[PDB]
Amino acid sequence: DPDKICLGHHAVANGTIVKTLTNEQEEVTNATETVESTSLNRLCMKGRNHKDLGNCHPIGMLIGTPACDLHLTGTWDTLIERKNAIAYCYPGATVNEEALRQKIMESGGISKINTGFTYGSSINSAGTTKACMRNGGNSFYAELKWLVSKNKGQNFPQTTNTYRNADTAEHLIMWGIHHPSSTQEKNDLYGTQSLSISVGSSTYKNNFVPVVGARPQVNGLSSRIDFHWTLVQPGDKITFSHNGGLIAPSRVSKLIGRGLGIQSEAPIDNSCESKCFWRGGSINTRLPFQNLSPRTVGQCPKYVNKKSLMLATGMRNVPE
Amino acid sequence: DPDKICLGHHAVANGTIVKTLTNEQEEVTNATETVESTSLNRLCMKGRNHKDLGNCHPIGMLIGTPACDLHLTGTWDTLIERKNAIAYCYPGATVNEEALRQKIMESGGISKINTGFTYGSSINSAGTTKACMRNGGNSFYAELKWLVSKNKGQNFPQTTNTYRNADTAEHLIMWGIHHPSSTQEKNDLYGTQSLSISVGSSTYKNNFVPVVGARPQVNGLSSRIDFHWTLVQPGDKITFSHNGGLIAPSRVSKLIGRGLGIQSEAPIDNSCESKCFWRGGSINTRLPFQNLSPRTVGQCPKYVNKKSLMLATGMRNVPELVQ
Amino acid sequence: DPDKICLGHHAVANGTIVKTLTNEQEEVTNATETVESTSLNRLCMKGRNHKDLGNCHPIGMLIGTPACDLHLTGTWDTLIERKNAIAYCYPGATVNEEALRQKIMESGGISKINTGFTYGSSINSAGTTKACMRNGGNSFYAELKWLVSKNKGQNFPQTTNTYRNADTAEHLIMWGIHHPSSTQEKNDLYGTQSLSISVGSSTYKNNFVPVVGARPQVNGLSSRIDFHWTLVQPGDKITFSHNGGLIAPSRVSKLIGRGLGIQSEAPIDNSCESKCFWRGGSINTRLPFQNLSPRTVGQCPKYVNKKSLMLATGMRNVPE
Amino acid sequence: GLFGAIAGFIENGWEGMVDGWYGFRHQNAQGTGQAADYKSTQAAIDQITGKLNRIIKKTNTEFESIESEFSEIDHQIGNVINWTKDSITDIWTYQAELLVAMENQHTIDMADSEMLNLYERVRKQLRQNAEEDGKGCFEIYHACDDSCMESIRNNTYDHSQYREEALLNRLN
Amino acid sequence: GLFGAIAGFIENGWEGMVDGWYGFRHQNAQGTGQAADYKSTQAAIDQITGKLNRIIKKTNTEFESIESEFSEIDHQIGNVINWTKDSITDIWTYQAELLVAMENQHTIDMADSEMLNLYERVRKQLRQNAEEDGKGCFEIYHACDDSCMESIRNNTYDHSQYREEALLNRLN
Amino acid sequence: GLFGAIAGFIENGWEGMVDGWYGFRHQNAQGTGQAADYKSTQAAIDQITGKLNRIIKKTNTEFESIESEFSEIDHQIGNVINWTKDSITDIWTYQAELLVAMENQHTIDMADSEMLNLYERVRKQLRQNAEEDGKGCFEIYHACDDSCMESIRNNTYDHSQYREEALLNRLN
Ligand SMILES: CC(=O)N[C@@H]1[C@@H](O)[C@H](O[C@@H]2O[C@H](CO)[C@H](O)[C@H](O[C@]3(C(=O)O)C[C@H](O)[C@@H](NC(C)=O)[C@H]([C@H](O)[C@H](O)CO)O3)[C@H]2O)[C@@H](CO)O[C@H]1O
Ligand SMILES: CC(=O)N[C@@H]1[C@@H](O)[C@H](O[C@@H]2O[C@H](CO)[C@H](O)[C@H](O[C@]3(C(=O)O)C[C@H](O)[C@@H](NC(C)=O)[C@H]([C@H](O)[C@H](O)CO)O3)[C@H]2O)[C@@H](CO)O[C@H]1O
Ligand SMILES: CC(=O)N[C@@H]1[C@@H](O)[C@H](O[C@@H]2O[C@H](CO)[C@H](O)[C@H](O[C@]3(C(=O)O)C[C@H](O)[C@@H](NC(C)=O)[C@H]([C@H](O)[C@H](O)CO)O3)[C@H]2O)[C@@H](CO)O[C@H]1O
Ligand SMILES: *[C@@H]1O[C@H](CO)[C@@H](O[C@@H]2O[C@H](CO)[C@@H](O)[C@H](O)[C@H]2NC(C)=O)[C@H](O)[C@H]1NC(C)=O
Ligand SMILES: *[C@@H]1O[C@H](CO)[C@@H](O)[C@H](O)[C@H]1NC(C)=O
Ligand SMILES: *[C@@H]1O[C@H](CO)[C@@H](O)[C@H](O)[C@H]1NC(C)=O
Ligand SMILES: *[C@@H]1O[C@H](CO)[C@@H](O)[C@H](O)[C@H]1NC(C)=O
Ligand SMILES: *[C@@H]1O[C@H](CO)[C@@H](O)[C@H](O)[C@H]1NC(C)=O
Ligand SMILES: *[C@@H]1O[C@H](CO)[C@@H](O)[C@H](O)[C@H]1NC(C)=O
Ligand SMILES: [Ca+2]
Ligand SMILES: [Ca+2]
Ligand SMILES: [Ca+2]
Repeated sequence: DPDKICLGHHAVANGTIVKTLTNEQEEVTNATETVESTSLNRLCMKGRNHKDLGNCHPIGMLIGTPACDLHLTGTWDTLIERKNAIAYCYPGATVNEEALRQKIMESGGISKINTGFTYGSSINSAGTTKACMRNGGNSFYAELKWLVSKNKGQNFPQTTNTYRNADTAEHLIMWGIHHPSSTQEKNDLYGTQSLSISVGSSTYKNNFVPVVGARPQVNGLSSRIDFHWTLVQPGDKITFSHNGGLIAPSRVSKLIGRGLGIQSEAPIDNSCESKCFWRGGSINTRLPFQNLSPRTVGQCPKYVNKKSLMLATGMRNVPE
Repeated sequence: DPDKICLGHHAVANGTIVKTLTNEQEEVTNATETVESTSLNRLCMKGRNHKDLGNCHPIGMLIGTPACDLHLTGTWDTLIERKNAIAYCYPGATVNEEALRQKIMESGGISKINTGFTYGSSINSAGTTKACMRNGGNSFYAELKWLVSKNKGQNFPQTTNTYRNADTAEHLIMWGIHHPSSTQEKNDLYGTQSLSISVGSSTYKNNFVPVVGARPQVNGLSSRIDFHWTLVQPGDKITFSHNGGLIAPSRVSKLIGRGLGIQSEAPIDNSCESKCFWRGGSINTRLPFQNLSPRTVGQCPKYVNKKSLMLATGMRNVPELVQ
Repeated sequence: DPDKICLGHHAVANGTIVKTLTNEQEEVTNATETVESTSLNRLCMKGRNHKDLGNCHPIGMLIGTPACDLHLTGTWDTLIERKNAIAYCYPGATVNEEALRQKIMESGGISKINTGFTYGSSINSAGTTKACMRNGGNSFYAELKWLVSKNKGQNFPQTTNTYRNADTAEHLIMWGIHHPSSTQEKNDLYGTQSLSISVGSSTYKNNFVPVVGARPQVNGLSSRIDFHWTLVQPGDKITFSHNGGLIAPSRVSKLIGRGLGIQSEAPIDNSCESKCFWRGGSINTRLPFQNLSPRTVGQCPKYVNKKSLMLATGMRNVPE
Repeated sequence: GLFGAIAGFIENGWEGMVDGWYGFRHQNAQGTGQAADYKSTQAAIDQITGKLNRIIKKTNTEFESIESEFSEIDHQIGNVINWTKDSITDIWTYQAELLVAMENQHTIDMADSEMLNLYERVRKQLRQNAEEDGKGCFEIYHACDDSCMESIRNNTYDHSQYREEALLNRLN
Repeated sequence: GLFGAIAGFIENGWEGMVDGWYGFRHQNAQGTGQAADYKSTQAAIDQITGKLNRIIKKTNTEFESIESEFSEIDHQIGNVINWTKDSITDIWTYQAELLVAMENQHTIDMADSEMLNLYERVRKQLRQNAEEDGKGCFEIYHACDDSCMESIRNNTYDHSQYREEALLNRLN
Repeated sequence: GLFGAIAGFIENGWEGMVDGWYGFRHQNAQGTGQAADYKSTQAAIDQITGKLNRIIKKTNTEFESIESEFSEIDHQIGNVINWTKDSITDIWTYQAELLVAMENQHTIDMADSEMLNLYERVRKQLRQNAEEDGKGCFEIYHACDDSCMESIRNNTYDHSQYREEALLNRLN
């Protein structure tokens, strides 16, 4: 008999399932994802003065490995490190290696300054090796010099070299200690004398002795060249005294500014931007969470142990 | 005149207090605890191939201390360490001791492989001591050998020993460096010559030198033997070039799989099961939180600085009036 | 026509904006701040037995630098360190420097115990230096003794000194190693013989060799005195075997109880009370959050990256 | 509370009702009686069951020991671990207190709403044959026997059957 | 639900209503019809848009690497990093699950309330000219053509214009 | 809002009401009145005070320094500390933003519910002696003097006293 007006709400055929405080299987008219599952398989470097190191290891930039010849100097806001990158052509290792790598990966460029070190007539300062090839010929670490006695068997003379930091900023200096394979090798290069290498500044000092010892060959070489480093402050001097065994620096490094070190396996792309990176590439999502990797760098969504979290963007779905 | 129908809700005489956003003393019909207080003072090890070490300390398993003779080799999913566990019979310590201990407590077994170091007729390999007793007599660390000169006073000849890893996985190798109590004691074993122990590998290098010096007695001995260690990779070797002072390994170790390390004083109980452990036993609760200890291991409830947190499982309790 | 009764709610002219779940510009009748923005530029020390070290560095308390003469012993629940605090009058440094500083700043006092170290007629134990001035005259670290040969040029004798801890608490023992500027100096003080210093207890052992080497002058001195330390347990002994180079302890230290270490530049104030401190002052607030600094000590509000967070203390303000 | 029924216009709960959370009491010419409502009770219990299933659990993440019980560790690394653990513990203590406080408020207000929803469906069903007394009861203006009272509880009460009689009693 | 309208006294939603979230269906001598309510629809959409602006974002804190991808590090420091990262991940996983669960509950109940608020404003509009049927409809006791129905939707219905006719038809 | 009263069917608030949060205005033969409701006002205030007691506080945990202000600590551990602190800062920033947003929503809706519960309490009291005008007022269909108005505010208004007079005026 009477006229009527009915009130209602919309609905859909296929609803989306979401979770609430009280219900794990709650159907709603629409929902949207909050955990990012997918990544771009690229390092997105638009709006960034970047540097892809290739097969050059960050430490190789400072000592000057053949692989790092294009990366001895420069400026950048982002530095990309790659897998199986070469730091040392000659067998050996750097003492306090990981901290040095982290310092370089936090920097925004490298300048190089000459030490100015010179050597007497009885020293040969241009010693080379088969392990460090350059231009199809024998060579050595570009920023260092292998000092040996010019006449084979003669005693390496007592030499004292001092580098002064004339800059207003902090400088980084590296050197190496040759540890020979045999006792005869040691006598041919440096002499029968007992070897000793002292290094000293206002903020650092240490002593080093070459050690003759048999050990397994790496690329046909049982000898080693281990590296050491320190920071030389503005105005301060650092003094090397040595009578054979020092791998002396021809140049020192200055780490300039700040930058974002990335370790990744993904190729560069300059057509698009990103603020979040990982091993597999870039994460350009607007979502607050991600499940790709717990290891990321930059401004990133927070990693969560969840495949999906649907956020409801609609009422309960109650279909006809 | 009119008939009546009333709606209502249930209640109880004495309810339970809970906290809300707006009220600390809110009464409800029932509630349930979310913070676990109690704990079984026992190690619940059902469905677990466990290993109670007792007096043996994890590092002692690698070097072969008298207390760790039964626990030299084995496999497990859970390794248990106790208080005052003996690692070193002879006085000394290991460099990066905690890193090594955590590696062993993370593993699920140890296998032993012989080094195959033979020494010439001017070397005394079976060097025992009073500190490391075995079967009512003087002995040494079972996985190592104390190398000294045959002739007292004469120099220790510069012998070389190399071990190649011919296995698919990494091999952990340990050695010791003796530090004599005096120059009299140093000259008897190794001689008047200058000592130098240089270990060499493809991925490791270090130089060691013995240290003569006056020290107080620990277990009646002023001298010490410090231990050092590294990982020998697959298809790789490690060379020991030494002239006295080096305590050479007769065997090396291999850490198998993974397992859960528990440092606790409480005894084993095989009838119960649990996934969370602490110093004073196991936590078998289903609840999200606990206030027993912040130091726990395994799949655990999260620690909170709270005695109680009651979650309401019912409506406000509005009881009937009382006279 | 009929009589009526109207329900309503209050409103205000001065509304306040707050953020809700659904709306970022929601107006309410009243609101209150949850993030503290302002700081008292002072250290609030009411109810605290405190020690302001001034220009004395915590490590200087143990070795006895001139600036630390009035802070050699004491008790406290709060210890305050300042910028550019003097630890070493003579050039050098301590091995495990930060770990030692953190131990002292965690303590609630220092007590000094005599070592009882005596030396023979051929040793001069009253070595002093112009680097460590005290009342306008040459002096030395108060808790240590610079040992040299009485006759200049002669060999320093093979000396043995042993300290026994008679106390029921652990004792902190410090010593130094002198590293000469040149060989001529080294010979004058300790003789031409080869120098060797060995320290040994139940829980600790080490060997130290004095190093003559070329290095720049700090405060006119190319020499260095480096320090080392360890904990001697109750009943245990510590023995020093040496023949030139040792800077031996005349007293050892005992850290007593617990305390709160603060590093700050702000002036002291004894009228104000606090439980939270930072570089620039104190945080007395009752609020749960603060945006002053991420580095704080004590019972503090949690740091947040937000200028303001207004908590509504009233309904929606609907004016007119 | 939020919906005004429990600890509101309904003066107090019934301690005698022990076979349900919500229910009916009636008075007619034949007698008195009590009967719990199944649907509203089960809706309240099912929602609370969902909270317990969601809240009463732990993470699957296996943590290892980073602090040694029976030996000392490096001083600086021990300070960092102590700072981190206390910071993490402050977060979980805060989150636990916020969780349970938030859940208790909602559980209370949810149960309040189910009381109101039962009151509302009965009101709409009775239509013009009853009036609200303000204390959670309906004064029905016709002879409503036990079968009529059952039809209110079982939701089969047809208002048009009793409408003529009820409006005459209401107008008077 | 908390407010009793959606998944409650309104039996189901309307799949045919594609032009809005909430709306009206009517019937009279002229025939049936349908129309969406813009005000209540926009009220719900604005609140969900507000949630998305707050939730769909990340922090602007620049994080650096503490775990090396292509090389090893000390075992002790690595265990502390692993413990800290897994503890932080447990917090964020938990916080994400709680946020979404809490927000989903509020979104559902918010939408439920907007339906109820619309229903309530129509009831008070009609005043004594209509009665509730229990299923979300109002039986209007007078001739209400397309213009009369439009005025109820437009919030311009004058109850006093039809009051006399409606009160007579209700009392019968 | 959730309950539909504040910023809803009640058009706006009263700046002239300085003695309470909620209240009454009336008009009768005797005069124009205004009065605050103490019970609903205090209920709202107590609930907000309870939040302030809960939220405005800090933890009892003693935190020591792990970062030197005036000297440089080791590089690797410094990065771990920087990472850990920035992660903890992101959690607390998020927790604080969520807390205040959640509580502000609940405070606004709680206040809205107290307005509705008072309005509903008055509606059920008046029974058939008044009608709702849509704007949050009740048109009372009998002479309701100052004592009568006070009885409505006091919650002791007896509808039966005026029922006969009121029904005659409503039907006209
Ligand atoms: C039969 C056998 O296995 N003999 C090895 C013998 O090969 C090896 O000698 C070294 O072999 C390598 C690889 O063939 C190089 O030829 C070494 O020569 C150089 C080098 O290129 O590295 C020549 C170079 O001019 C030298 N440079 C300087 C500055 O002195 C260096 C240098 O002396 C050494 O690298 C120092 O360690 O060597 C050649 O010496 C020997 C030694 O490893 O071992 C036999 O068993
Ligand atoms: C009456 C008298 O004074 N007799 C001494 C006699 O004490 C001394 O014997 C040595 O004393 C030292 C210091 O007390 C050790 O106790 C020596 O014991 C052992 C040990 O058990 O540790 C014996 C063991 O066979 C030795 N092992 C090896 C491989 O050489 C070790 C080892 O030398 C040291 O531990 C190295 O630090 O010591 C004990 O022999 C003798 C010594 O010549 O002289 C008498 O006159
Ligand atoms: C031209 C030049 O630069 N020459 C320096 C020369 O100055 C320097 O001599 C030292 O100079 C300092 C001044 O800064 C002091 O005068 C040194 O004397 C004392 C001292 O006060 O420190 C005297 C003191 O009695 C000595 N104490 C003891 C226990 O021996 C000490 C001590 O020998 C030294 O501190 C140890 O290094 O020195 C004065 O020697 C020399 C030496 O650094 O170097 C020239 O190049
Ligand atoms: C940890 O973070 C702090 C603060 O961001 C870093 O200290 C800053 O270092 C830069 C140089 O890179 C200076 O310009 C600032 O003045 C420093 N600020 C403060 C407050 O100290 C610190 O370098 C970081 N640690 C590491 C190991 O990178
Ligand atoms: C569902 O919600 C999302 C929120 O991101 C929105 O983009 C989309 O337009 C909504 N509607 C439909 C029909 O997908
Ligand atoms: C709380 O309520 C019941 C009834 O009192 C009690 O038996 C039980 O322990 C609790 N029930 C649940 C489901 O937590
Ligand atoms: C606003 O809220 C604060 C904090 O609770 C309170 O102290 C103050 O009295 C309130 N202001 C007014 C004007 O009511
Ligand atoms: C860390 O906390 C434990 C337990 O409170 C304490 O014993 C220890 O001294 C603390 N570590 C440091 C380095 O202070
Ligand atoms: C940290 O976790 C990863 C998980 O893949 C593991 O590979 C690594 O060994 C762990 N670090 C340590 C020190 O155990
Ligand atoms: Ca501490
Ligand atoms: Ca691990
Ligand atoms: Ca950094």
